[PDB]
Amino acid sequence: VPESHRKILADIADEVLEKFYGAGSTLPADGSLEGATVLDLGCGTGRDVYLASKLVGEHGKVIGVDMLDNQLEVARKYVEYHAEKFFGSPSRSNVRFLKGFIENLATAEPEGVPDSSVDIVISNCVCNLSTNKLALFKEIHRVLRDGGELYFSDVYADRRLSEAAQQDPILYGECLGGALYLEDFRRLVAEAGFRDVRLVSVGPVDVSDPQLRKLVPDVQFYSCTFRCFKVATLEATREDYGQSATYLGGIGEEFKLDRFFTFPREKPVRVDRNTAEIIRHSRLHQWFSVSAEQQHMGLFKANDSYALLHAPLSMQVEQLVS
Ligand SMILES: [Ca+2]
Repeated sequence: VPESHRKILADIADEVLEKFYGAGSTLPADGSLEGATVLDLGCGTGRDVYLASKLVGEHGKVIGVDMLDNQLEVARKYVEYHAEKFFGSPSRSNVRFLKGFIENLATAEPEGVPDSSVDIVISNCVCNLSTNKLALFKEIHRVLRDGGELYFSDVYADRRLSEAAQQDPILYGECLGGALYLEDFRRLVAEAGFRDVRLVSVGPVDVSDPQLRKLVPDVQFYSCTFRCFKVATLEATREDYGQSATYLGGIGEEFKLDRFFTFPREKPVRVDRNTAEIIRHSRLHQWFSVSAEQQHMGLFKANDSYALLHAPLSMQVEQLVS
């Protein structure tokens, strides 16, 4: 748990924490959250929604969605609690909890999530149980506004699982069975509209049980945090138009966009046009200066890991580990 969060977690109602299923949805840098609308897919008892509530402040909004009666009944009955503790009155809540399938957010209950309404969509380990991954990615792209982002963690594999592994119940329930090969992930998400997938962090996932392991003998699984911006001008490739971006301060000593780009306070960093556009069209614009497009110079090479920046996801994931 990030230090900045511990105090806020100490304030969240014990019953929310005690009954929360799963690991926490990781959040972008806290400062970047101010005033954002954030949606948590598979929100459970609301741990992450309530943490976001505080961080987005009273101008922001937070939405939780889940299909477990159950955990939502608990989420819903602590809204006032948390408005008082964060904003001084039972009546100033900026959260709501919706009941529904995450693959169809338009029909969730009491109200749907409309088109182009969310700045950040977060989730941890919801995809590999999903019934249609494409439909989930398309629904995310729908609810995001331009410049918004899916900032999420899930389990992926370094190769395509066999049919026998995809059918196994214990593998399925551990979010391994339904894991995509990273490259299949990248095509699928692009088919949904996300043309540029940025690696934030990766951890190994191990199958130690030798019976399970025999179904997936040499497969390497990873827990990957990716960020996928919805920005109309992104291309499939990472092109140099001569630009530089400069982090102006305000949300930390330095801003780490992904594993290739870190921006120190007031130091110009050369960027590809995709990165320049993400910065310009997302909420991040508020803390950056981005220089104007020159003439095209070819593929972007002005990064000390440029070869990896252009390589398949597999290769990026495997080296950030090694
Ligand atoms: Ca969750």
